Amino acid sequence: SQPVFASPLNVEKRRLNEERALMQAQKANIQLPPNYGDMDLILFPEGSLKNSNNTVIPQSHLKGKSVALYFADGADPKCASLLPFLLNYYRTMNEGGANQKIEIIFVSLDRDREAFESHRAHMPWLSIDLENPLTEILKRHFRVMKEYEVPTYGYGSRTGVPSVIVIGSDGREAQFLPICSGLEEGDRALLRWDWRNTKFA
Amino acid sequence: MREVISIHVGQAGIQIGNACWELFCLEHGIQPDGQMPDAFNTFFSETGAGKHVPRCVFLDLEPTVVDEVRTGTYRHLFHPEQLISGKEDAANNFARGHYTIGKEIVDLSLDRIRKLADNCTGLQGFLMFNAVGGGTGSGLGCLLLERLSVDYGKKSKLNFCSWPSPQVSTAVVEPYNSVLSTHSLLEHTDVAVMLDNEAIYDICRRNLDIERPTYTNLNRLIAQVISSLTASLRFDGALNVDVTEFQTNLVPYPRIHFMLSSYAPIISAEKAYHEQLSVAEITNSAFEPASMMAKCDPRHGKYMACCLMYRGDVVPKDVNAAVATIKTKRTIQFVDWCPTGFKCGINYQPPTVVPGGDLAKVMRAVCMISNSTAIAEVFSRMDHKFDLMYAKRAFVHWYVGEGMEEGEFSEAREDLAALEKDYEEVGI
Amino acid sequence: MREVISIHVGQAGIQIGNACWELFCLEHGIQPDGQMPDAFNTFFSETGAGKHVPRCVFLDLEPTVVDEVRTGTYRHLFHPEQLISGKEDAANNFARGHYTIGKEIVDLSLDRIRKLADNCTGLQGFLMFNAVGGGTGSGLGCLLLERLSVDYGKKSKLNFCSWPSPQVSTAVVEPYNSVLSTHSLLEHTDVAVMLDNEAIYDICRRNLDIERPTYTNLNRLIAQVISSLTASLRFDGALNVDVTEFQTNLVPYPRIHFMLSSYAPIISAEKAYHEQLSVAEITNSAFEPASMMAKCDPRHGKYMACCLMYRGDVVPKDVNAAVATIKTKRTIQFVDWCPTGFKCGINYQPPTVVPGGDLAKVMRAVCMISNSTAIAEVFSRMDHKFDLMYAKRAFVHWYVGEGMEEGEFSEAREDLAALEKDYEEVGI
Amino acid sequence: YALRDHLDSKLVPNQSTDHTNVLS
Amino acid sequence: MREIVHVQGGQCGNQIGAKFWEVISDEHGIDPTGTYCGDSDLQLERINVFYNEATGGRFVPRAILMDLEPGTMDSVRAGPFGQLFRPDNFVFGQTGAGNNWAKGHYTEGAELIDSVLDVVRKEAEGCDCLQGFQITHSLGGGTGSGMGTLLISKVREEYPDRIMETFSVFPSPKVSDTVVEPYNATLSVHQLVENADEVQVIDNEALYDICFRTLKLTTPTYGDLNHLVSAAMSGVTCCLRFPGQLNSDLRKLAVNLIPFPRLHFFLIGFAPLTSRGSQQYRALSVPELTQQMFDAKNMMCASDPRHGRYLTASAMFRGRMSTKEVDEQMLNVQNKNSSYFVEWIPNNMKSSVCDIPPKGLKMSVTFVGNSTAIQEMFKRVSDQFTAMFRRKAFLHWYTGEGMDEMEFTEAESNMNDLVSEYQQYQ
Amino acid sequence: VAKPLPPPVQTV
Amino acid sequence: CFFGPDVVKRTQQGNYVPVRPDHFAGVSVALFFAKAGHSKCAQIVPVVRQFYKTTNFSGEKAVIEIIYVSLDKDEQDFERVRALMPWCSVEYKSCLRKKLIERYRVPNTAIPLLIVIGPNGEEAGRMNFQQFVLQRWDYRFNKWP
Ligand SMILES: Nc1nc2c(ncn2[C@@H]2O[C@H](COP(=O)(O)OP(=O)(O)OP(=O)(O)O)[C@@H](O)[C@H]2O)c(=O)[nH]1
Ligand SMILES: Nc1nc2c(ncn2[C@@H]2O[C@H](COP(=O)(O)OP(=O)(O)OP(=O)(O)O)[C@@H](O)[C@H]2O)c(=O)[nH]1
Ligand SMILES: Nc1nc2c(ncn2[C@@H]2O[C@H](COP(=O)(O)OP(=O)(O)O)[C@@H](O)[C@H]2O)c(=O)[nH]1
Ligand SMILES: [Mg+2]
Ligand SMILES: [Mg+2]
Repeated sequence: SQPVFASPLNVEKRRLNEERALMQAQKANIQLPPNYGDMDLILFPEGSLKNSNNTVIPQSHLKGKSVALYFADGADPKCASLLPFLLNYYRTMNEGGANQKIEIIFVSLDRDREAFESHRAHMPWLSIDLENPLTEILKRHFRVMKEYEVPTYGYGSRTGVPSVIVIGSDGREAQFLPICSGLEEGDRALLRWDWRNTKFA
Repeated sequence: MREVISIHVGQAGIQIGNACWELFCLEHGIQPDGQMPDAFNTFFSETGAGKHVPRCVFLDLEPTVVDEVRTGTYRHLFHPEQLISGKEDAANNFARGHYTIGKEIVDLSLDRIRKLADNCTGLQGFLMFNAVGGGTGSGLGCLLLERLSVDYGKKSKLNFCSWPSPQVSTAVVEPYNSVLSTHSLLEHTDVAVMLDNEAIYDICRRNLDIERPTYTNLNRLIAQVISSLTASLRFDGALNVDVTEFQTNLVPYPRIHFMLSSYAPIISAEKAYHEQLSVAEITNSAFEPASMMAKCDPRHGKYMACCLMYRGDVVPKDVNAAVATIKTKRTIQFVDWCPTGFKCGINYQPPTVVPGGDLAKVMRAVCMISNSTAIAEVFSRMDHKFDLMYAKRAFVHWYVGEGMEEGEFSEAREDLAALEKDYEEVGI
Repeated sequence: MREVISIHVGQAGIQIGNACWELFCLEHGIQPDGQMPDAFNTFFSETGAGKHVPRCVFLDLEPTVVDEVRTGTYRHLFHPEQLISGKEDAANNFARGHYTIGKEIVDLSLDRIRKLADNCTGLQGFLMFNAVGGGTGSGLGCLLLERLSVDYGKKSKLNFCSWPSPQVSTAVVEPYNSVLSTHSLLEHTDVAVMLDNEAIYDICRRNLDIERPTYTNLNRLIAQVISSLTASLRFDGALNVDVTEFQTNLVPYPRIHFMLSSYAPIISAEKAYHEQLSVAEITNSAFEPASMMAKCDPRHGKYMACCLMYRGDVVPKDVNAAVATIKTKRTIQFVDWCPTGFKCGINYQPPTVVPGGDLAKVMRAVCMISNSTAIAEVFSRMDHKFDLMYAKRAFVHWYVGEGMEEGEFSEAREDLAALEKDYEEVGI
Repeated sequence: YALRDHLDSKLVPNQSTDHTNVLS
Repeated sequence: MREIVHVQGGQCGNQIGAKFWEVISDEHGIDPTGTYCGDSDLQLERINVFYNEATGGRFVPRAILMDLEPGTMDSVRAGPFGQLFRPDNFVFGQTGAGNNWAKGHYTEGAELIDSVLDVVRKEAEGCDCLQGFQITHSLGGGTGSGMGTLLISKVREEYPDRIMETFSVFPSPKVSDTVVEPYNATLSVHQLVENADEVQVIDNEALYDICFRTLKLTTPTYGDLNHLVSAAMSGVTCCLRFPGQLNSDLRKLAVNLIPFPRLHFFLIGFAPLTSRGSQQYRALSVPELTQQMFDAKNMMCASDPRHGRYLTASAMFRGRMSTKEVDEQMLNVQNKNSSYFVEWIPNNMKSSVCDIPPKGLKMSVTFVGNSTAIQEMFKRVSDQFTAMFRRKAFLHWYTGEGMDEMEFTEAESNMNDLVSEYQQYQ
Repeated sequence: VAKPLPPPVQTV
Repeated sequence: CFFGPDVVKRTQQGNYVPVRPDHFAGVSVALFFAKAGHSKCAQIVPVVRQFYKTTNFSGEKAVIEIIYVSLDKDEQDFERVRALMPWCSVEYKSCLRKKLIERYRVPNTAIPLLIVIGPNGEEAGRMNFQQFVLQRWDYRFNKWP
């Protein structure tokens, strides 16, 4: 149910693990349909997150890190103003201390492939390659739509480009960082991060 | 069994109760419909097979904020005949909320709360949430209080009203409604907290940053205050102070019950975590003149009675030391005939934090209610702005043209004048 | 194997038993086709290979509602000549129901009553369902009840009449139909119950939020009342009442057998599960004049004897506390010669909820059938309609043409008149 | 939750269980 | 709940209102064929404020159309968003109001009155309630000024508790057509003070001045005239149609904007009104909406509020903005230039916040302010009335159709009481 | 029309 | 096996999936008959949609489920309204939809309509919309085994 039902991630999650639940029940009293605590999912696939030098890493590498997706566009002036401040925040948070606290997962709303790497090369944190379905699955799941071209299921869109947004463990939503929202603090709600409260596990 | 009835009225009543009841849902551990996936029995009533329907009787005269509760995510939470929406608004007018669009909706509000009072074993308090500068929050606030006092007279009642503010208004007929709501605040109610709207704008400015907070953030800080206030009834604890103990210790004399409020762990996560939250500094911020939500600086007032409701892992050893340095502070002066009055209570259950909100996870808390005589000036700035328009009878043709008689203005004016001399004589 | 035979007469009777046998089939797990996937031997009879034909008879002079069952989903449930259809109607005429046409269908009717009583092994009574506002419920029911009292004199004759409304009419000649029918159900029935239509409209509106009820909405509430009457005759449990003690414990004098009715867990899924339902408040709602299934406001007059039949999870301790709170309040004023007038039945089976209709799984239930001296107002709105009609001798030319010489209008008027003074001296 | 009435003293009270250099 | 019924009157009233039912139908998402395509519940939760239901799911506007001349009835029906209207709401004559005020109020418009009150009655009586009646008309003409206010008087008799929201087009100061502008104007504002409520002000030279400077239309149209008024329609009736944080129905506007009963003349205005050249360069925030909406180059009345003083003002914010960010902007604009706010009413402004923005824009505000400066307009109506009446001009129509020169001179005498009353309240 | 039969009440 | 093959479609973006056979355990099922381009369907769909989300994803167990059956005349129109309805639907080319309509007596103004159904497959509650009425049906009615 978190954050919204109308989302490919949530519907495939409930389909897969609920099929798993009645596979277990056919093999063997369990409650139907299963509970929110019962449904569990691996969120990103094996070929999802790539660092600089383009080495793909598994999901378990994000253990113990406050992780946030970042929906961004190369040609967008909000993203152009946002990117140096977010680089400085990533700088300071990951360099001051003995641990790497924050980690950022990038999703692009760019026009095409060349724009995707021209925006990607400026950035050091992990990302999803645009060609796989995971980019559109994530932006449809979290409702980050630049301009309404794909019909929604009744939810008014929260935020378009840009959006840094912290992610929980099981695909849930912890909180939204208010850069372009009803609160509207671009470049200074980036410090509203809760890096030891929100932890990926 | 202990229990309490919430009697929200007005769009301020609905919206403050919206933040106050989502907090009670997450605190007790009930999901938005009815279930846990024995402290619930003071704000909810058991259905016998699941559902925890609340004890709220949410009232308004229009279907624009009631219907968004009716179609929101809490649709199967409230009993639908407790959400009572009228047909036409009072429109910032005390005369329509008391006479015109009147008795046809307050008689249906009464048998719902009669059934609530019957389906509860030993009743303790009546929490009223309203805005007194408006329409239904003042007029239906007064009709439903005159009727509540004459049949339910033995039990107490707590009017947490949104008192009109000096500078920020969002209304211009605002000085009439609250002067005429003084009857529902002076001789027909028990303890009452004057919570303002830009006093709470400042406490989230200084401490939470928040460049532009809406009403949703404001109703959640009021929800924190109300939560910790009736927290002692809900959970266990050390030495407790309950609703009947509020009036026996805060109220000195029968008419003085106009009160301030100051929660003070209102800290965001970035500010708080570079900071220790021990009970010494949270009670200096509790007595700090800007952290109180009314704008009346108590340094030019005089405290008469202070009840402090601490929450979290507050041992009684350090709260006696924390109030001890409050003695030594000269800027917090007290009245001479109440030397000993500090009534403190400690809950164990640390404050639950609303997800996606603005309070950080804090292990300690304190909410202070005070009887400072500075509250007289909260009535005097409204006395000035009532006299300015009434001097040439402005706006009163639509105060007498629908059932109210002229001359109720003048005796309500005399009630504020007698109130100001009442707070003058109680000090000296 | 205790059991009853239900005789449905008139168009109201066909549709009442239409939803009533829907409820009885759904209660005992019987398909519309008559099969199964000792309680069933009260309303259904085994016919070999797992077949349960009902124990009713449908009777009407017009062949437009009974053959309308012959081509329905329950067409292969009832016996083919159990559904007896006339050829010409009575057309709102007591004279055409009782004197002309008439007897041609009656001698075939008791051919099926006698044949149905052959399989009876301890028959306990008859349940007539008819309208006294029409012609084939009034005239045919008068000659039917008189002839059954000749054949089976000692058997119970539970008589469920839909008496005409004070305002709702659907005709104009119902003052003639029911008053001429009064001489039938006043000395040929054993317990008559009045089921006024507009009162059942108001319970479907005030409680169910259904502001547009149709006839099958009313008929399901009638089926829910009758199912609770005969619940003790099929399902076992706590302190029981049967039909034989139902007459003796509610009928003080043989001349007085008119009765009221109210079933009051009556609520749809909007409010049912949010509201806490228990024996204290469902009994208090049953005695409430707004839940009463006739326009027979019981503040008038005295009560005489009330039967409270509860089906579901009721223990015998809290039924006695519920009855005790009825004694204490002053609005329910009893008669001086019946101190201990209260007969309680408690079953174990909860109310069988019909799909589609606006009923919930209320685990408890109440089924009031209460006698009162307020029944005189049901017949005192009747007599001024009869007097204004018969003052100048109008609409009687239809009656006198088809039998019915002049004078049955006058003796029926003084018979119902003496019924009013009968209720007057029984009071004080 | 009895976390005010912590037993910090045994039956007999005996209060419960819980830089310098070298100039040799 | 909250039924508002449009009572469209005059030539100008029917194209002002045809664009009203073009922007309200766009905001609630209705095709001209009568179906819905918006896929949202919040769109379809206050349809009954302006749309009665009809069989087969088709909505109809609660809109009585009214003229004496069927040419502009044909234009409304033929145009887009025009075949949604009920055909017996088309109550029209065949003679034509020839810009004569007597011709609407005391002759032929008055025999069509019994037909137009019939269709007003049928769409008002059968309901649960109605908040008020909406009326657009064309003071200075024949129809909207003429029998148009006769329908105002008779509705005032039938329902003397409901609010009369009247969007009236006063005559232009600079230049206009229709030589008998002064004769229609004063005689109509005779009865718009006592069988009346909020009488808000709209002017043609005024609205022209927005679409030359504020919007830079090189070739403006009368459709652009009706569209700016139609944007102000949605702003003034927004909390009756969409939820907010501080809801304010249309009667709540009146109670905190009228100090004395005849003081009911309101400047209307819309913001943001940005040109295409400046579309992407400017920003959209509450300080910019406030600076634009108090800007006298934006007001839809040609009266300049700096030559006066705001008695009381009100605002209709609509968007995802902060209720805080509104209310120190109201405080700041009250404190900088306090010379244009009265001293005898403290804190001269109401603010309302609707959660739901207008169609398109992220945020928008509508200004309804009772400035006393409107006597620039009223003395302009007076001083041209004195010129024509003192030398008995054009009166052989106004007295030959069934009046006398008593009604003219006491319409003038009522009129001078109005300019006097605003004067000491300043 | 034909209706779903209720589930059987298991003995308690 | 009642429905039988893949014909019961579960929504999914990127690829198209059938909902599994015994998904319907412990849930209450309503057939939603609609047709695109109908004026009434245009408001019945969002109300039952908001009700669908609000009722179904408050409780941790899924409580309601809606099966969409359509009287469309165009497969592309059916696709663009199936992409607008968030609940389970049925295939356009499948004849199970024709069987359901012909069984349940849906005319080709009674549209749109609800029929909540029981575990075996018969009618348990009929709900039209021809004119606050949607709250009448309860999710705890058709508890399925
Ligand atoms: N604390 C708080 N105060 C509010 C809120 N909303 C409005 N108010 C205050 O309420 C005052 C006006 O009363 P309203 O609540 O808006 O209206 P009402 O009480 O329902 O009475 P009506 O005029 O009949 O609608 C405003 O001046 C605001 O200061 C809110 O969400 N929280
Ligand atoms: N409660 C209830 N009353 C009904 C129903 N059908 C008919 N009635 C009552 O019947 C009256 C109409 O006369 P009928 O009973 O139909 O006439 P009849 O007894 O069949 O005799 P005929 O006139 O020959 O058809 C109305 O006043 C209703 O009160 C029903 O289904 N339920
Ligand atoms: N904005 C606008 N103004 C108009 C329209 N038609 C007329 N007017 C103005 O209204 C004034 C008088 O209107 P007129 O047509 O003569 O009277 P009517 O037939 O009753 O409306 C004139 O000064 C016109 O400038 C219109 O369609 N739109
Ligand atoms: Mg209100
Ligand atoms: Mg008959």
